[PDB]
Amino acid sequence: DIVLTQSPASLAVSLGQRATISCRASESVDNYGISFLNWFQQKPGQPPKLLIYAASNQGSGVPARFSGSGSGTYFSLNIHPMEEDDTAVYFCQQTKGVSWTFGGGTKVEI
Amino acid sequence: QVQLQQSGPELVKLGASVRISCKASGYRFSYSWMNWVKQRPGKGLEWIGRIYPGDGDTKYSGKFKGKATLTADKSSSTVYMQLSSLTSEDSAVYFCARSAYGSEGFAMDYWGQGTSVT
Amino acid sequence: RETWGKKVDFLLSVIGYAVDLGNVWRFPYICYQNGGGAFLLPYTIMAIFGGIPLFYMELALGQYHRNGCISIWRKICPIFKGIGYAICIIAFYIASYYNTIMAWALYYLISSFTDQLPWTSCKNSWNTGNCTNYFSEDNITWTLHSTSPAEEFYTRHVLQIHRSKGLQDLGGISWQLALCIMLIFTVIYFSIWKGVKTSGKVVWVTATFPYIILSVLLVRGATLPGAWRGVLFYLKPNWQKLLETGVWIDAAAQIFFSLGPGFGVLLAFASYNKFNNNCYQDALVTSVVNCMTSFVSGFVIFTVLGYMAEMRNEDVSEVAKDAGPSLLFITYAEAIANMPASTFFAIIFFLMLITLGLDSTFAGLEGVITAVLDEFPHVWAKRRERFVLAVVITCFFGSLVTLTFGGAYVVKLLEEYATGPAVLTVALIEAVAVSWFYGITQFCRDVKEMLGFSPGWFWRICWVAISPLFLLFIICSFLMSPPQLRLFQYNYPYWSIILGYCIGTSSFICIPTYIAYRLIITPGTFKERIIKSITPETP
Ligand SMILES: *[C@@H]1O[C@H](CO)[C@@H](O[C@@H]2O[C@H](CO)[C@@H](O)[C@H](O)[C@H]2NC(C)=O)[C@H](O)[C@H]1NC(C)=O
Ligand SMILES: NCCc1c[nH]c2ccc(O)cc12
Ligand SMILES: NCCc1c[nH]c2ccc(O)cc12
Ligand SMILES: CCCCCCCCCCCC
Ligand SMILES: CCCCCCCCCCCC
Ligand SMILES: CCCCCCCCCC
Ligand SMILES: CCCCCCCCCC
Ligand SMILES: CCCCCCCCCC
Ligand SMILES: CCCCCCC
Ligand SMILES: CCCCCCC
Ligand SMILES: CCCCC
Ligand SMILES: [Cl-]
Repeated sequence: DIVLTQSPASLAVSLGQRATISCRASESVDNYGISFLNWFQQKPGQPPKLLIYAASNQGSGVPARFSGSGSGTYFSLNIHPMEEDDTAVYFCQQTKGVSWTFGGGTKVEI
Repeated sequence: QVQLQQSGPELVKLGASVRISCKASGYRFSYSWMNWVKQRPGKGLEWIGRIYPGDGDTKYSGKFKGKATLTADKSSSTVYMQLSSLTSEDSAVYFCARSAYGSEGFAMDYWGQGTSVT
Repeated sequence: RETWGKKVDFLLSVIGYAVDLGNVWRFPYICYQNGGGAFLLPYTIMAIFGGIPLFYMELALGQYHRNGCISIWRKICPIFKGIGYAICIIAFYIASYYNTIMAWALYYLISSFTDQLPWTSCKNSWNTGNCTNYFSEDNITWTLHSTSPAEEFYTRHVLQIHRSKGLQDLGGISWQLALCIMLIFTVIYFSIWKGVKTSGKVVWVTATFPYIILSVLLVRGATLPGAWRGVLFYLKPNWQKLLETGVWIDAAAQIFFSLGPGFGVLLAFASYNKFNNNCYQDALVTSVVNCMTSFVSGFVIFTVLGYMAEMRNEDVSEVAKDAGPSLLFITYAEAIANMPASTFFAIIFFLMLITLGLDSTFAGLEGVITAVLDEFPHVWAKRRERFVLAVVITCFFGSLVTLTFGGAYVVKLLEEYATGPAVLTVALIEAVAVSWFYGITQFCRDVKEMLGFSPGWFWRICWVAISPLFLLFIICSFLMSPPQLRLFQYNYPYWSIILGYCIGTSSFICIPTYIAYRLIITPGTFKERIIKSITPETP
């Protein structure tokens, strides 16, 4: 099974500052030009909603404050304009073959 | 708009089984997968298995292969998840996520309220 | 009737030697692009006018002279020796763009091993957009901007054309096709290691099940619901688009690619393995069975097309908007996907297609391997190893740009320019040479003393006035009609025409190069040079 681990564990909530979250995909590779990886957002007491899909495009009804970069193995998230309404847990999920799993969780709290 | 309804809270019993429904409507039913994630209280998400309406395939996460099954229903557009050998630590929140329209393969922000068994 | 046994024996012997992948894949989509019905009659006209006499002439020349395709000019016209280099370059371009179809077929065969057919599945497998599993089996409205599951499979799995924005943007090389073409070239090199294949056991057994599989596929297509809408379009007169539309050039290209004359494949096979064994009838029965196989393939393709049109609720000629060599692996895919024994029939069809492609490739390389060994019988003929591997590596290096993600953009480009006008002008040059610069009466006396009977008056008047003028008119129609290439949601730019003209020039410029070079080695005025280059040589 394709394992997926996240190097960060906890970040600090800072207004107008950069907060990166990276989840490695060393046991994976681009299949048909599009990155089989997504980004979610699970608020406390709320179901996980879609944040960024394919690691390059923006989801439906998602503000432009989030932007995913990287291709192939390494992937990062740009949350440069982070306000106080972005205190949730972001997960990763790869869709390469039958290996659908989730990360460990990267919450933010200062 | 695509409203995805679910069942209500139930009770957990040692050795019994439950059945969580997922009525999806708003788009083409038998064209996208119906995921079933498991959110433990305080822990992170966890995948169980996917099912495609049309009796095409039924995948699992390797651990939930013999503990849970997925049955489709193209008539009422509902998706069931019958568990087996329910234990004490198996009390969590089971959502119902719908896959994308093909190439992308992502959650289309169509999630249920969550049927937390207790 | 009276000689049904001998007739069926000759039919078996020719279907074991004549049928190839060309008359099965190149003909259906070409006929569909020009419209069904309005292409069959011009096809037969072009055939009976300029494909049968050239076939018989090439066979007689190969049986009499007993030399390679380039070595014939060493005893007829030494000045016209560039035809050999032209044929070599034409075959090089072919093998550069012909191996792609075999690679796709072998990839389909490899992917057709699972229990669930990949053509009947579009549930986020590789890449699917606006899919429709059942055409009319679940009461679905086939709206616009909708693609079939087999179309999405061919577009996103066997070659990833989505990574390439067109011909001007060529990405990387797909390893799934490179590792396939490597094994293809490896199994091809092991079959031409020596070049002794006259009465092989493998051919007699591999030329049997193709017939029955074609028969059962035709039966399945005939008993398919809603398949009667393709038969009417395949047998429609359609005289309105046959006056000045430029249809005869496509029929000429098809009949020249399918029959064999114009590629050097008939001369290499007539140089040996046959010497006065019922001539003047073998070419006839070969052309007959080739035309019958081509007609059956076109009928099956148009039947499946009409079935898909009745299923999609659209016109028959509007199902495949601008599909080129992609019409095969879509219609046949949807045809196999609607059979009880889907996996078995699919693997059998893929195996017979692979064997047919291999047998067609072994015939094309034989026209170039044994040809150059006559002019150099002491450095390359005795070796038999350092040249076959060399030409294999050369053809592999040339067939590497077509393995790009935009492979369909290169195959469609090397389809109408690398073999369209070049084969036609080579055939015209060789025919006018053997007719005027060699003597029609000389060839008549030669075939008389060889066989024992003179050909009919229809063949003697053909090679002198009918065939040359008709081929010249075909070349004029080619030159006066600029091609208009257009693939799936893509328009070829203006430089594509210039690139195609340049490609169709290097395979023809060798003949004038040798003509100009021949007038320098021999000294004297132009008159003696011409009278020496025109007259043949003596052993
Ligand atoms: C699948 O269908 C959608 C329909 O919207 C296609 O999306 C584009 O749709 C807009 C909406 O009118 C139009 O500009 C075109 O129809 C499409 N834009 C393009 C092609 O640039 C989408 O392209 C379709 N996907 C496939 C693979 O056919
Ligand atoms: N019908 C034989 C096709 C053909 C003609 N010339 C060829 C050269 C190479 C090849 O693979 C194939 C061919
Ligand atoms: N389908 C034949 C394409 C075609 C028509 N006219 C032509 C002239 C030159 C050439 O290379 C190609 C062509
Ligand atoms: C994964 C197994 C692939 C097996 C491919 C066999 C291909 C056989 C080709 C035979 C050509 C004559
Ligand atoms: C799906 C597998 C595609 C690659 C198949 C490779 C088969 C062996 C090729 C050996 C070439 C020397
Ligand atoms: C392919 C149709 C023409 C076949 C040859 C007919 C003439 C045979 C010699 C009289
Ligand atoms: C960008 C245009 C590339 C054209 C390649 C043509 C290859 C012909 C066979 C060598
Ligand atoms: C990503 C490109 C992979 C190419 C594999 C085949 C290489 C052939 C080199 C001759
Ligand atoms: C024996 C190796 C020959 C290579 C030829 C490359 C054109
Ligand atoms: C843009 C041209 C790319 C050629 C690749 C050949 C392997
Ligand atoms: C050795 C190449 C000769 C081209 C006319
Ligand atoms: Cl044909």
